[PDB]
Amino acid sequence: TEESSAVQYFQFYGYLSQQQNMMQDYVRTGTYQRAILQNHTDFKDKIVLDVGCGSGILSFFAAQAGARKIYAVEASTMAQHAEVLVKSNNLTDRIVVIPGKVEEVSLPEQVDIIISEPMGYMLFNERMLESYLHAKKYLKPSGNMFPTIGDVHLAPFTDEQLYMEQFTKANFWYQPSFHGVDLSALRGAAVDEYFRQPVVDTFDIRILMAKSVKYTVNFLEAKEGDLHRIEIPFKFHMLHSGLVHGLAFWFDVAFIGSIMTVWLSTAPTEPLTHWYQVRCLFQSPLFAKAGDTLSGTCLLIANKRQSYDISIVAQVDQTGSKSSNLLDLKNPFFRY
Amino acid sequence: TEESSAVQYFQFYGYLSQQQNMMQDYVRTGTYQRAILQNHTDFKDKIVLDVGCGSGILSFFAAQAGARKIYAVEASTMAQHAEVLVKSNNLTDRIVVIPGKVEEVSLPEQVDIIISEPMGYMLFNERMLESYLHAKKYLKPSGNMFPTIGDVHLAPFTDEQLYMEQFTKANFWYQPSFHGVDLSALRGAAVDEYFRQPVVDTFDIRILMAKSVKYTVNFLEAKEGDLHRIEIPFKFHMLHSGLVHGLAFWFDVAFIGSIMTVWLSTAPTEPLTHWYQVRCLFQSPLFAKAGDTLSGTCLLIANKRQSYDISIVAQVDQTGSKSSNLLDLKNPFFRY
Amino acid sequence: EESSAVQYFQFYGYLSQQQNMMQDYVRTGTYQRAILQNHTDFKDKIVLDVGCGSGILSFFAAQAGARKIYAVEASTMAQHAEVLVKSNNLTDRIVVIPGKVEEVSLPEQVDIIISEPMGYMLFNERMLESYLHAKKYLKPSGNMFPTIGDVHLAPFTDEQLYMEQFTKANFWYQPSFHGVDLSALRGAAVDEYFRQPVVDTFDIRILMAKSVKYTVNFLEAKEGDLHRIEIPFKFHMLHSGLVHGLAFWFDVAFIGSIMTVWLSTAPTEPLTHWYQVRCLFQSPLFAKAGDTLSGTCLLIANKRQSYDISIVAQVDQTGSKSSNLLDLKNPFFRYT
Amino acid sequence: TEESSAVQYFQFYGYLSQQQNMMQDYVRTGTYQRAILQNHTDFKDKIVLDVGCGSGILSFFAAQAGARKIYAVEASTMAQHAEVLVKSNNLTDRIVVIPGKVEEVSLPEQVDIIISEPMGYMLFNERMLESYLHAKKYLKPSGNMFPTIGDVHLAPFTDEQLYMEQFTKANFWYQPSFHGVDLSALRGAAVDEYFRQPVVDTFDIRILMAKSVKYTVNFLEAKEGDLHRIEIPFKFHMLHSGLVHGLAFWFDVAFIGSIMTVWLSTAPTEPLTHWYQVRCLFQSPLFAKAGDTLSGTCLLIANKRQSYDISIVAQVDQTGSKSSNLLDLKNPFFRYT
Ligand SMILES: Nc1ncnc2c1ncn2[C@@H]1O[C@H](CSCCNCc2cccc(Br)c2)[C@@H](O)[C@H]1O
Ligand SMILES: Nc1ncnc2c1ncn2[C@@H]1O[C@H](CSCCNCc2cccc(Br)c2)[C@@H](O)[C@H]1O
Ligand SMILES: Nc1ncnc2c1ncn2[C@@H]1O[C@H](CSCCNCc2cccc(Br)c2)[C@@H](O)[C@H]1O
Ligand SMILES: Nc1ncnc2c1ncn2[C@@H]1O[C@H](CSCCNCc2cccc(Br)c2)[C@@H](O)[C@H]1O
Repeated sequence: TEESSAVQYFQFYGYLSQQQNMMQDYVRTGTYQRAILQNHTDFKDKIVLDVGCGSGILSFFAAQAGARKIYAVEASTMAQHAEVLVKSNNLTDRIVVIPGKVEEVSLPEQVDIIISEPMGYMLFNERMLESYLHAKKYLKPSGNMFPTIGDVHLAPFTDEQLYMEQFTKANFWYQPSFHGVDLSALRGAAVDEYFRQPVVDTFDIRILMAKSVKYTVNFLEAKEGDLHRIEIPFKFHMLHSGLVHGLAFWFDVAFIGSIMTVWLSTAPTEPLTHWYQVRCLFQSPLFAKAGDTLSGTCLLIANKRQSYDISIVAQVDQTGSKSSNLLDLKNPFFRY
Repeated sequence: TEESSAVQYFQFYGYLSQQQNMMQDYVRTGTYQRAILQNHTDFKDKIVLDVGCGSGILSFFAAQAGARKIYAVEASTMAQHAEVLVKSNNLTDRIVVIPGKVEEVSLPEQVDIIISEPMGYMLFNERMLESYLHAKKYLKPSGNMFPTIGDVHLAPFTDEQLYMEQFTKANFWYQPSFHGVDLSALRGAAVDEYFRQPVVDTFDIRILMAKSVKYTVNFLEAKEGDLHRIEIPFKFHMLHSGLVHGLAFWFDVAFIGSIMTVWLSTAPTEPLTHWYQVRCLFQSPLFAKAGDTLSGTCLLIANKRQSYDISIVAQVDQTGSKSSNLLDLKNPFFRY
Repeated sequence: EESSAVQYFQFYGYLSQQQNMMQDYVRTGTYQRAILQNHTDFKDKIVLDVGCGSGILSFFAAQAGARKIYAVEASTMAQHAEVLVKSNNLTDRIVVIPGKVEEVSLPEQVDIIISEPMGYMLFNERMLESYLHAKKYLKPSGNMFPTIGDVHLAPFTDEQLYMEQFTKANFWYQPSFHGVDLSALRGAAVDEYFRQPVVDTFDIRILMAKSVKYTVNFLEAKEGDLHRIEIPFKFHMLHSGLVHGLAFWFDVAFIGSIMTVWLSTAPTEPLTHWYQVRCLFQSPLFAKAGDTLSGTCLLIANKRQSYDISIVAQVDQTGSKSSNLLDLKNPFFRYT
Repeated sequence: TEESSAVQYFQFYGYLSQQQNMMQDYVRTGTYQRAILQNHTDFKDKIVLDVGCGSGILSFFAAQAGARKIYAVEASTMAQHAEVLVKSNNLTDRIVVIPGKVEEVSLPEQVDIIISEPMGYMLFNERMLESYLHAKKYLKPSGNMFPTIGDVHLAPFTDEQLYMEQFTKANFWYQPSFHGVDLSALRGAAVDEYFRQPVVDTFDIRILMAKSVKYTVNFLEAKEGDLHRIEIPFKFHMLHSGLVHGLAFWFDVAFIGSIMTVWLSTAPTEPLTHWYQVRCLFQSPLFAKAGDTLSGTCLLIANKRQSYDISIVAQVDQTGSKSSNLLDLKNPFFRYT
């Protein structure tokens, strides 16, 4: 099941329209260019590896900041288009497009710095951070990585409207006489399938019932295998009383340069990006009072479809009110 | 039990506050006075039986119309108060209060006309109509009854907000860990109990999806036993497409006098009364298209709680989509 | 009495009532805290749950480690309780016994009795008597949860609440209501309104003196002690003004081996569905700050599972007195 | 690429949400129920094969019409759910759910009638009509197919905004300094990529410039291989003057029973369905006068991705002006907005 979804993934990224959609996100493109250009000393006369370069934009940023040689690896057919852009911008002596997967190609040389845009939904979808970490085999002993660190933020939320939307969709299968047919036997199954879907969109920050818990991956130290099973303990101190309908996820990445640390944030308090935010709904919400603690674990298991199985166990400590939920990030509901 | 329900019923009607609340309904009181006074020749020098007179207001209307003798039968303690008002209004020679049930008291004389206010929610609640029909044992052959007829109007409606309200209430019992306790096994029962509740309130007529079907009871012709089982067939021609969440009920009564026929209407196209309107919800709504026929039966079976067990079977004939519902008219949801 | 008892148990047969009581977080949360934080009183013990309803308290006792819990319920709700015991897989530890605690058979004396027997003013519905009756199954070292109950009384000033009674009763003070002179009933209407205890909450500023506390020790009290409750009071007025009546609230204490947990319905505490109760004087009494208001509140158990309330109060320094009779079975729910 | 394509396809159809989305389409479900119930004589005490039954709704309709035995074949995981419903509606004696592809499973008995919903975009997308026709090896000689026939309708359209959209979108690349990068060299490629996408949406019928040309497939007569290469000649009698930007496509299917013929239509003159309509743009527009003829061919080549490559050649006969396009139906642009 891994090979087929990998084929579909790279076919999806072979399209210029996807490159345009991602490049038109000005937060992404502008933050990356700021991180690279304001840290020009991390690129001046340096060797760069651009992992999953796509159309090559990050490599062009590296060249703008003064890089001597940039190896831009790309496994999709977009590599060819990148080469076209390298020629038409007269950067053939500085940007070397290397077609293929970063786990299989040969570089002639170790690099001073690795740059990439490997973030997916919840920072981890598409599992490309594993390729980003794998590329560290080419990194000189004290080399740098752009982005350097990644923070996933989790926070309980209340949203009755979203819960009722999904619950009603599931309740379609509560009908006992749909065109004279009893569907009710499948209702449970339907509910399960509907609540396994993470909800990808934005929201007002006032739905957040507690301060976010932060889980940090240091890309300078993380190993690829570390991303196969990600265990995130959490303990929220509730600031508002009400129903917890689930957990909201967003992420920031930090480019820790020798001049400046530049943050790319997809937080709901920041301008919207094409990453949006992700929300895992409980099949049944948990009541809590302000001052209570909501504690548990979010376990992300990498699956062979370049996504994650999400398991959220969360309990209100004061009453012992527990919730266990399973989700699949490969079937997200693009609500917006 | 029947005895205990009757005890509670008459204790409820012993309170002056209930008399005030019913009498402050200007549609009820004003329409009754209009029907009696504009048909004064049906009362001039006549013999009147007031069934369940309460404080006696209808007996006073009959006296204003010139009734020679009015027997005002009341089983609650309110009978005493009626006598006070008879004495303080100097009508001791024309209004005779008779305490007790009309089924058990003895009147000295056959009456020219019976007047009563026997209508409950859906016109049938409290089963007082039976007592009303029973009073015909005292009616002269040329006698009349005010009200003379009663029309029950049914009409399919769409109200997603009401359905969502009741469903959300029932969803409390879907919790797997309410204070660590699994309630979900009762959810079905919960849903049933919530959708057995008739919803007593008013609504905009724009929620009605077909012209009303009318079921008429002729109080002059009807016998008491007829009200033990009431079958109301219906075949609506759907005027709008969408979800039928249930059936709405209201009623009219006609005082068919000699001079004039006067109508008392509780329809949603009419000024609101304390009867409001009554809606019966379906646990699963029925999708219908304009031009379809929604056919079925409403069955009222008299129970020992001075009320009716209601069965409503409806189906969209084009698709065979069917809905069977039970409603306990002894547990209404007053939505205001 | 039977006609009221059957209606009482029919009322308590509905899942909506159980849900409304369970959703009161003060009630359910305080019971769970008291049982769990006194787990040494429950670990491996025999427990009797008097009037278990849906069984929630029995589940709390099982969570604390009870070896066997007998949960007795007289309404049809007992059936649902059984469903919850099977679905939570506690049949070997929780035995649901349908019927009244005075009539069912327990196979074993219990280590501790738990119950939620509190009504309005702590005594309404008379279930405390059943609670005390259950002591026939208590071992000589047995404990009661709740262990004690304090009823608090305090004089209040509310000119507008007093005004409302006459504004409502003055409906009857009309010489031509549709041509009928209603005035002769005005006095009765007034009396009827003043005989209603007023169930709602209020600002603690309306209290004119520190409360007087009357305590029932459930470990020592006998059933017949609750048939006639005499509460003398001598308030030392902290403010000058008119006293329109007495305000009532209550607390109960669970006195466990580890700690004592209080459940309070005081107006200084968060609102519960018990609210607070206010009994007006027919005529207010003027008191200066520093005067003493002395008198007696006599609660007499009646045949409708409630109490007749006789209140006699006087300002000692002036001799002004007021005497008032109320029926707690017909309270006026004023909260909106 | 059949392996990845088909595993993705069946995983897509394993979801109850997709089944519900198809069932809630009242045109689809209602028309199928009408065609089966109003032709009860074709099902009463009959043997029925349901091809790709999904949750089994069509098998339940056939049961409503009195079918003696119904084999419901489903290749996705939805078969499990189908089985559940068969048990929960007390029809295990009459409906047998067979999990697996209709080309690979073994039906013990020859059937009197085959029912299915194999239609995709342009009636041919997802290539399930091939499985529907392959199922005829289980059909009795006098048997029937529900649906019986299928008409694909082509019609020239004018949509200036739609045509200009492609160049507006591709012109993102026609920038000499996008964050300091000259993207211009890719603009042309972008254009090509946009023009290879059939546009799935609806439109007002007034953009249609001529009566549709209809290509009929008769499922009772057609062979599976007939759908590997579909050549649709067209000559349109232009009813309006203007610039033709491409061809619009929709389809109907007809259930031809003993009692009645029932039509399920996805035409733009009919209420919208989840099939919408499909529009393929020419590379360059062609001016045509009303009374001119627009002639050419739409050649559908079945490809390995359970879809079709669409080759379209058109010319205004009275002027000789011509245009063409080659589109990939596996990657349509969902424009419904
Ligand atoms: N092993 C590999 N070797 C070489 N290249 C590889 C490898 N894996 C992947 N790639 C290439 O990197 C690129 C994907 S990462 C972009 C991640 N942002 C997604 C995104 C989601 C939501 C909003 C926004 Br806004 C952006 C593609 O070009 C892909 O083909
Ligand atoms: N067998 C009997 N013999 C003698 N009297 C009897 C007997 N049964 C009953 N009554 C008396 O008739 C009266 C009840 S009918 C009023 C029905 N409208 C209700 C109502 C509902 C919603 C809105 C509005 Br506005 C009014 C009471 O006084 C009652 O004590
Ligand atoms: N002799 C008996 N034997 C067995 N069970 C019995 C017996 N008497 C009663 N019960 C059961 O106990 C339960 C009633 S107590 C709830 C008292 N809170 C009321 C209340 C009022 C205001 C606010 C809030 Br908040 C709660 C019912 O389930 C009832 O059926
Ligand atoms: N060889 C096979 N053997 C057995 N079953 C098979 C086989 N191939 C597929 N199937 C099953 O047939 C079903 C097809 S979906 C109905 C096709 N309309 C789509 C559609 C598109 C736009 C709008 C709307 Br409205 C509906 C799926 O369940 C699929 O799993």
